Amino acid sequence: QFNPYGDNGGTILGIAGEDFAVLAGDTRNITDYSINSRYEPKVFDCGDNIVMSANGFAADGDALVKRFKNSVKWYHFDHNDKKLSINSAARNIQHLLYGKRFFPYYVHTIIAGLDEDGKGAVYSFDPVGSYEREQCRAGGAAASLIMPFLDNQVNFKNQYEPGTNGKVKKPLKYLSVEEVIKLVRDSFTSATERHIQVGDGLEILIVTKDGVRKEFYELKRD
Amino acid sequence: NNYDGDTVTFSPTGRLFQVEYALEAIKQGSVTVGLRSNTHAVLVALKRNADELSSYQKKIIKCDEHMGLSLAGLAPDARVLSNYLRQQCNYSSLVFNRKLAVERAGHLLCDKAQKNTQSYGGRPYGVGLLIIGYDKSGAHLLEFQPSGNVTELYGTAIGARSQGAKTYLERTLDTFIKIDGNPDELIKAGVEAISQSLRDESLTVDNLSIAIVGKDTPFTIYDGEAVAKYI
Amino acid sequence: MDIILGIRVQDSVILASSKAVTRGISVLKDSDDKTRQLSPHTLMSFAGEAGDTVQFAEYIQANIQLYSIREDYELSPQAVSSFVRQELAKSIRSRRPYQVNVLIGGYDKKKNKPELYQIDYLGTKVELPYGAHGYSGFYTFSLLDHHYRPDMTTEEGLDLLKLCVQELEKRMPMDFKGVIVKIVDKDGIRQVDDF
Amino acid sequence: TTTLAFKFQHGVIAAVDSRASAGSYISALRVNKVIEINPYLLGTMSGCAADCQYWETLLAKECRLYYLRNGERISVSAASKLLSNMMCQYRGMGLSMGSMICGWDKKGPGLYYVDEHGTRLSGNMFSTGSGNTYAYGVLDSNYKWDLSVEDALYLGKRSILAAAHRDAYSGGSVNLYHVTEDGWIYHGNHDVGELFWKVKEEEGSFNNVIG
Amino acid sequence: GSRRYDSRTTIFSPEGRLYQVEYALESISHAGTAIGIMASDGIVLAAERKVTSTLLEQDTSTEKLYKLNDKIAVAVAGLTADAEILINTARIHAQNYLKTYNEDIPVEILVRRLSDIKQGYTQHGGLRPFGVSFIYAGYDDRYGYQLYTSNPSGNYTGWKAISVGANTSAAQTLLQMDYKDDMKVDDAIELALKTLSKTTDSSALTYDRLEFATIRKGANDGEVYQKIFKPQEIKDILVKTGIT
Amino acid sequence: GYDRALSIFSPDGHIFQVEYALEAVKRGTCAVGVKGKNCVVLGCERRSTLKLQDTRITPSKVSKIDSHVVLSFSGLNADSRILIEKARVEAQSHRLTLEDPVTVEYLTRYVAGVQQRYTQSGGVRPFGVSTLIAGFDPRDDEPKLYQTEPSGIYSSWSAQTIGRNSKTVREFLEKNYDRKEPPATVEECVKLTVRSLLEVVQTGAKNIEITVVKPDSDIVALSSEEINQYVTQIEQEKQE
Amino acid sequence: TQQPIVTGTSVISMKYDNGVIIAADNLGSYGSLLRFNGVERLIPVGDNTVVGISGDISDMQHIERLLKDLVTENAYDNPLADAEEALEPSYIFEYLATVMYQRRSKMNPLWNAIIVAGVQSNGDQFLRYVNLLGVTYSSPTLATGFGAHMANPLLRKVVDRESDIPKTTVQVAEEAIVNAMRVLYYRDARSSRNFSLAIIDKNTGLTFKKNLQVENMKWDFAKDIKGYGTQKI
Amino acid sequence: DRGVSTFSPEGRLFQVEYSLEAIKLGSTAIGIATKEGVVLGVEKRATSPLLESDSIEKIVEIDRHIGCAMSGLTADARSMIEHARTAAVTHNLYYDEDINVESLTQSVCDLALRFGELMSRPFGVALLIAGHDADDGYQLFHAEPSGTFYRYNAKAIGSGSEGAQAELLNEWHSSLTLKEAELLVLKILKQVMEEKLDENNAQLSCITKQDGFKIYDNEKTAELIKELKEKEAAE
Ligand SMILES: *[C@@]([C])([C][O])[C@](*)(=O)[C]([C]C1=[C][C]=[C][C]=[C]1)[N]C(=O)[C]([C]C1=[C][N]C2=C1[C]=[C][C]=[C]2)[N]C(=O)[C]([C])[N]C(=O)C1=C([C])C2=C([C]1)[C]=[C][C]=[C]2
Ligand SMILES: [Mg+2]
Repeated sequence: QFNPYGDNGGTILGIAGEDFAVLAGDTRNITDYSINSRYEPKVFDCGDNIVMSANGFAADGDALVKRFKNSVKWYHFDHNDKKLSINSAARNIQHLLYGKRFFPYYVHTIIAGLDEDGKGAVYSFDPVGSYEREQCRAGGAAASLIMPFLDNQVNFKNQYEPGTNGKVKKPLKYLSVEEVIKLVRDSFTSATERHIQVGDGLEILIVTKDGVRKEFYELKRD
Repeated sequence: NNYDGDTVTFSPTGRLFQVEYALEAIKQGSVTVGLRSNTHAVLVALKRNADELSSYQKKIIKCDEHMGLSLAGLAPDARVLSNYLRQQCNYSSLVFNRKLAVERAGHLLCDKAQKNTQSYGGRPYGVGLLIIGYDKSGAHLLEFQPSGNVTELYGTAIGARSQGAKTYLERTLDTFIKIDGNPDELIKAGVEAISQSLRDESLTVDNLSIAIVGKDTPFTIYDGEAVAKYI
Repeated sequence: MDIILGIRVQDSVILASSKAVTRGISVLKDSDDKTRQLSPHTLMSFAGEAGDTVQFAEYIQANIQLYSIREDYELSPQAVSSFVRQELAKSIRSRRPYQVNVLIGGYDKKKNKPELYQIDYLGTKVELPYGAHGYSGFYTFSLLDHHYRPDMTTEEGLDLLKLCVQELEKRMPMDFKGVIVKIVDKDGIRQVDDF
Repeated sequence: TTTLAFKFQHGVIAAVDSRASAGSYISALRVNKVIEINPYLLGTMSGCAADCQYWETLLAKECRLYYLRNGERISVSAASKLLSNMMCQYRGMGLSMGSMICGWDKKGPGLYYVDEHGTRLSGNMFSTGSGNTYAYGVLDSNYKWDLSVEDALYLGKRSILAAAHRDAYSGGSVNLYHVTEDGWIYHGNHDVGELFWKVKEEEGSFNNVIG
Repeated sequence: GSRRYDSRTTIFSPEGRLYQVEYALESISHAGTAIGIMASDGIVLAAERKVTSTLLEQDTSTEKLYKLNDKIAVAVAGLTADAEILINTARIHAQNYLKTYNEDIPVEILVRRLSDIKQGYTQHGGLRPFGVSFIYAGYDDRYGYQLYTSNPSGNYTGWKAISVGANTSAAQTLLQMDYKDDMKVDDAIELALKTLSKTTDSSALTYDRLEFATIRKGANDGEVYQKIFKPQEIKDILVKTGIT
Repeated sequence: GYDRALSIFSPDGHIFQVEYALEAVKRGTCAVGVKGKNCVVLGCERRSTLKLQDTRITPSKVSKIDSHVVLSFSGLNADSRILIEKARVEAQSHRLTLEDPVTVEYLTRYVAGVQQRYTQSGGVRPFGVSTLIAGFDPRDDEPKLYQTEPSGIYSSWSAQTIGRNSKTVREFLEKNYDRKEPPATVEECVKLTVRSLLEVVQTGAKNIEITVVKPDSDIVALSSEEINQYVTQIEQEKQE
Repeated sequence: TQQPIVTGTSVISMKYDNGVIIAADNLGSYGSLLRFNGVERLIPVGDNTVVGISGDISDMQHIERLLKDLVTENAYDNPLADAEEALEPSYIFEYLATVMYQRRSKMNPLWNAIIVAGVQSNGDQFLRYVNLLGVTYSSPTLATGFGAHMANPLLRKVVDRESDIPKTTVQVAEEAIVNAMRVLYYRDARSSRNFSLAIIDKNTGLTFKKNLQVENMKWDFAKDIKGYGTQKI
Repeated sequence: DRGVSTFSPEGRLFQVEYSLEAIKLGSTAIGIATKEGVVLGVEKRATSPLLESDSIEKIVEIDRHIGCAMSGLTADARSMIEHARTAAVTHNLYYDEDINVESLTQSVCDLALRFGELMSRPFGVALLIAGHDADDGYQLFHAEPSGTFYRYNAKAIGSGSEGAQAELLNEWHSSLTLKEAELLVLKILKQVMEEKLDENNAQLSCITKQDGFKIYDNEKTAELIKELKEKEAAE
């Protein structure tokens, strides 16, 4: 019997800063125990200062991104070159996904950018369109490996202030882009060690008011 | 006379009067000029207002990053035809990862307009279009008529009093074709061309509309204080 | 839903219907009224799959109310029961059938007679002196076979009905949270608020 | 999920948890399971998140159009029915959506339970989700019509807490709403970790747990 | 295109009339007269066949009176072919109702249905209307004995006594004169025939130029019988009433 | 399908088919609507050219759309049945989807929308019918009276008349009906409705039909004798 | 939904400094039966592109006809059909990728794995994969079926990353491809000795080599192997 | 007869031009745009004194940030309004935001030329669409049955349009307040109306960023009418 779905592995990671956002993802593409590509871009600049990644079944992911990029193009045509806000993009993507509620795009999607007040924004989706704005989100194969680390190191969960002994929490001080990129690189290095579908390369897309910037880092190829 | 009731009827001399009447709507429309060099292509359009309280009707429409047009006649028909071009330019990109050739865009418009001239019930399009674009064979300018006839040109003009601008371009042919790597000078030649079609009124800041596309220049429209430089 | 009973006495029809509604392992409601008035002298109780029951009942209600307005006339219980049967018989061969069993209790003003019709989800109609759907009849029909007379009063009908509910409450494993009882006679439809 | 909602003297209380699961994995610590349809209408969410979000967001579109056509706000009864009718179109197609439509209209406060089977029930108290049984225990033994706004808010809060503790698929935080005739009023996000220890000490409950 | 040849059958005149309906009524005015008379104990239907021949097989012929079901019958005035289209539709509606409700269709409901079909042809579809006027004779247990008429406009009305087809103006005046409310079937039979005998364009009214029918509770006990008269039976009633 | 555009604009900006539909309404029998302080009354003319009529079974001029709303009309009788049916279906459809009966304003807006649709749809002609739609909204004691016409426009009226010689009875209503103090009782409301028809009707015998609609689904049709008593009292006061 | 009947095995390919190489054997298998021995599974499109196809042959012949029709259609009203507006490898791939993903979305896939190899207008190497699921990816080396498991490891020793492409000559690349084809003949039970090889170079254009054979095979050591454990004779 | 989508020898669609004549017969509607808001006002024109004038609804809400006035065959406007409301709320569903006034107008105007032998004829009604959005601020559009729409600083449509438009030509300036605009609409309405203007036969409305679209009470308008009379008597 024909199986229309597949699993191309990979892992993605979005973190929202005070006035910036990052969306990262490994560049490895796989089927079963084989490597298709060591460098196959997975995170895309979709225009209007928005970055997007649909991780899981690559065919469905590429189709979704292609369709959303197309939605942005037609938004400009239909609404006098108005900029598509990150909240408006998120709602648009919900409808793209739920339109195939009974034959789902088999992907976990994440977009990142800046809200209309200039603050960093990440939005996270499920395969059938349910979404919400979040501060931190890892998606894909090693999502369960990475998310707890981020609960601990980004939102300071289970961390208290010494001497008080569990009475006073660690205060939620904001993170700089340099600090976030460290947590991203350590997150992927750790995921690469313990997950066979993660490796080869890491590509990070950083979003600020100045635009979209890219950073690439090597990962273990085993 | 007896043979102008619908588009499905030839006259005794082999004329299609409904198509000719649709052609008449273009002559009533405001003037628009098109011209190109080897590097860039430029549209210049005289916008028309209803009165002093009203805005100036937009004339230029973007179809893709590398293609767009200016209109003269029934504006809603231009919206339909430009929407069709947007879809066709987009079908070429999504399916073939290919920017639609300006010549092929003209062929598609011709064939769309033609179907309306041979069938009962419908009507011809009541608008003329000047399509500019930059593709793999350089800069291009097309003139569309709702009879179906599409023509590739160095320069042209359509609308009321368009003959004056068309004569100017016919003289200036050898000069403006050579304006390579100089967008501002090519626009100047277009603004000077459209000026030959003006009477009583002159080019003001909210009157003039300009668009350009080229080698390293996406299709962009200039309105308002952005065209004060060229007045 | 679970249990719906019906009994036709001398001059009225009495319908008793359970109050429970269950989702998963939790009883969400213990005061549900599993019935719709189709016309002033015609009442329909229902039981079957979740959702389908109310949708079907309301759809029937709307159609009879439309007939009443159009003709300025109340359809006989027999006519209504035949309409309902055809809709269920039509439904059973549909893509997704409506899984609903009904009792129709009505008082025919022309003949001056009470009438009770039992119709299952297949479109199986029978006129009866007393009726039930599902497992309800397994416990109650022996009592009704024994005690039922056609010349019974409304009060005797209610007493025989109380005996039926008591037997159900004793020998059924499920808690159906008592019943709402309604009486259909020449004067119309009224609910017995204490049962 | 666990969600609950109940009518009382001073309107209706609505309380939900904030967890989301993908098997044993807790996929979200803080999801919003209440939708603000309009200033006087709320909707709770339980089941498939996508279904809950899509159809209740669409319900809000349809309730807004009602206001534009009629120049009056939609009733809670009508709003619940529009939603139950949406469920009946996708009857058997595999949706999963359990919700309470809470609000205040001309008949006073209203509360309707609606699920994917097209069920539509009116009542004074409801609770949906994997942890509804735990919530019902507290609600049933403590509920009165004569509750004060302060005591009612606490009951809804404490009932979710009970469920969050025992139900593995309920937790994260508690979101409280109070619906009045001037509209709904949000009463905050309450972390269950902190709330548990607080309630344990102040109430003396959860004696078996060590803290 | 095709527009050139469209007569536009469904339009108003400047005066607010429907051309085709008015012209259809003009057609019907040349058709053989049909009369219906309602009595307390039954209904009479009498109708005149149009200029017949001696070689027409009368006993097997039917152009005027048709049976819709056991309780309802109609008299036709206009195009017979058009009438048969409508009659077969009405026969189906009556059976659809019987299947649905397990009761015989009330007369008015059947009449309204046929009249709604006629109406549709005057408002949409661009087709010519049916050039037919019906007299409906029927019985049901709500209103008892009932007479109705419908015409190409799709408008219907109830009557105690009525005529359609030719010379309705003259026929209605004669009926209005001699009709009384306490009248009986045997008296109504006589009135119907006498009216036709005076209004007819023929020289003399004979059995071979008539179709006749009665709907009586003159059936054994509480039930209704339809009687489509045979040629010999029409001959006998003509002698009985003293016309031939 | 038959798609022919029958209702179209003329050079002077008129849709003749819609205007000729109004002429069909002008031909129709007179209908009148008067709302009192706690009621609405609908009066209707019956032309006495048709005797030997069976009044038991003949279609009545006033039609119930629901238990709380009624509809009378002037114009083509066959056309009116189609609007009435559609209205009755929409009334049950509203109860089924929204769980409230239609408001009088909503029902009017629907019927008016149907009439409008038949003025710019292909292959169809406009309804040769104007309607008076009256009743009381659920749990409301304020009277409602609306009018519709072939074009599809509708509006609310304190009192209104349509049909043949409606110009005359409207003239009567305009001088006799006071807005500051409307017919306080049912009697006064019916009396004013009968008086208005007596300007046009001819004989006050079986030519006048009256239907009184009161709040909370209280609708009754007056009989011949009841109306005849109003006719008697009016003329006896007039002899002075 | 179907099952593949007549099938072609591995298609292998790689980039080198001035272009791309692609290869595939000439066998059409019918299950374990080696039915058809003269099947061409590399299909040139113009003089700048070669499409290599594995999987169901009937679907391959269908795709072959779509490409033939694509060339015809591109020439229509196109004075620059053999110049600026000629078909690019990227156009051909995207078309096929669109078709493949549409067909899988209708639950009626073309049961194939396809590699489009070619050189673009600007001289850039093009090498991209697509299959019955509509899944696409690009890499310095690409291979289908068994080739993915056995050829890629060998080809990746020559070009391990992007920076190794300019350092790899056509002689070294062809040598690696030919060795890979030999290894596949040793170890793939649905492979044949006969194969075809195509080189698309930005300077020398399209070179299409037919009737190639696997040679220099090692079998002599087999004579010494006796029994399955304890047997000496 | 002749096609519905036929061109005249001058290059105009007969039916579109004829619908414009129907709009000239309609009751007057005026719109004035300012930096403090956009004002919409209409002539009700009741055919009889028994007609309850408050049921005349010629000013209509499309969304909280968009209002609409009509003139001509007002029955034709109902389907246009329904489409506008649906388009406005549907865009809010898809994009979680208010829709631009221009985009809403463009959606309404797309219906216009969908006629032939789709609906059988063009609409016999013109619309003044007024609203506010964050990108282009306060806006006033004039939507015709031709499918064309012009933006206006001030515009009058209906029977007294050319007389009112000439008056709007002189009176409008870029520094008008909301109060000044209100009186100006009342002034010009009073000038072109047959009957004497009062709170019962004329209606005002406005759209502001803060409060959104509001139809004015008869008591509120009555005061503005009284304020107008006094300031005209002041010189
Ligand atoms: C309980 C917390 C779960 O038992 C409750 O029922 C919630 C309700 C809820 C409502 C709105 C938003 C989120 C949750 N349900 C879920 O958490 C469901 C449970 C479920 C899993 N499979 C399934 C379920 C229910 C019915 C059929 C099948 N969880 C989900 O729907 C899963 C698919 N959701 C996610 O994974 C989400 C992710 C990731 C995510 C979401 C939802 C929202 C925002 C960002 C990311
Ligand atoms: Mg690894």
